[PDB]
Amino acid sequence: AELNARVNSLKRQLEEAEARKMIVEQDAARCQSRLSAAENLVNGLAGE
Amino acid sequence: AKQDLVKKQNEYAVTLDKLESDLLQSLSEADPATILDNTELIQNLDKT
Amino acid sequence: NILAETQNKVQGLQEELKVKMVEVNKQREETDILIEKVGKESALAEEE
Repeated sequence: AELNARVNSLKRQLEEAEARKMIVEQDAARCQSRLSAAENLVNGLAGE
Repeated sequence: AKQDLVKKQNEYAVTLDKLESDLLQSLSEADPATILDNTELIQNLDKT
Repeated sequence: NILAETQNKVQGLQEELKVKMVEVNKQREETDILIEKVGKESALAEEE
């Protein structure tokens, strides 16, 4: 029973970690898209 | 073909001078954080 | 001159975005490795 309770707590922690990773990954993807747009704008400004 | 080209060169010269004048006023009016996400400015740089 | 100032601001924003991508991506990779290790431990603990 103690082992099962510890396993359940570990599983809840893992689910929380996965949610944090997912949101963190989406934030990173948004940041990458913003960086690419900024790079394109910088290239255009340099050409001008 | 020559006459059409000469009329096209005149047309293109008027369009280019409009684009340059549109860019200078659009950059000044737009904020530094808005310029990076502004769609009009990214489109304008490609057209030029 | 106006275009150069806008370009410098864009370059600074792009550099900060790239630094964030390098940092967020590195953090995500570390979190994924930790999650995989936790999953292997849970799989072993569950069998026991």
